[PDB]
Amino acid sequence: VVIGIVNNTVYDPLQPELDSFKE
Amino acid sequence: VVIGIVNNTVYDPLQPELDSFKE
Amino acid sequence: SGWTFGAGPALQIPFPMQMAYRFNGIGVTQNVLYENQKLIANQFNSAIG
Ligand SMILES: *[C@@H]1O[C@H](CO)[C@@H](O[C@@H]2O[C@H](CO)[C@@H](O)[C@H](O)[C@H]2NC(C)=O)[C@H](O)[C@H]1NC(C)=O
Ligand SMILES: *[C@@H]1O[C@H](CO)[C@@H](O[C@@H]2O[C@H](CO)[C@@H](O)[C@H](O)[C@H]2NC(C)=O)[C@H](O)[C@H]1NC(C)=O
Repeated sequence: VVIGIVNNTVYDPLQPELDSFKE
Repeated sequence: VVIGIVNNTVYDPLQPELDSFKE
Repeated sequence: SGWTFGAGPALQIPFPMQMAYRFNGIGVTQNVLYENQKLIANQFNSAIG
């Protein structure tokens, strides 16, 4: 819906921290 | 770089919660 | 004391800490001042001269 929105990715600061300890 | 900074520790509210369930 | 002595009892406060919360009042985070405290003081000392 937003006019002018562009494509990118946001670095979630939890999943790499949450998965590194368990895996 | 900061003038006047002191030494302390910050309590992360995630790691004790993240580790207690798995361990 | 900053702006506090115009609203009640004067409260002591470091000047570099007062300026950090005056930068916070215009739209720049407090980390700007401390990372450039020496440069800003030189700017202020030179400007007032
Ligand atoms: C931004 O990215 C999305 C997703 O990568 C793009 O949506 C795709 O559009 C193509 C062509 O319309 C479809 O074939 C894909 O199936 C779509 N992907 C998804 C996940 O829906 C979108 O086109 C991109 N926009 C811009 C401006 O780059
Ligand atoms: C604040 O803590 C840091 C780290 O605990 C101190 O840095 C240490 O300084 C000594 C002496 O210069 C070194 O031998 C250590 O190797 C340093 N530790 C690290 C992790 O780099 C720092 O000196 C402390 N500052 C104050 C004012 O207490």
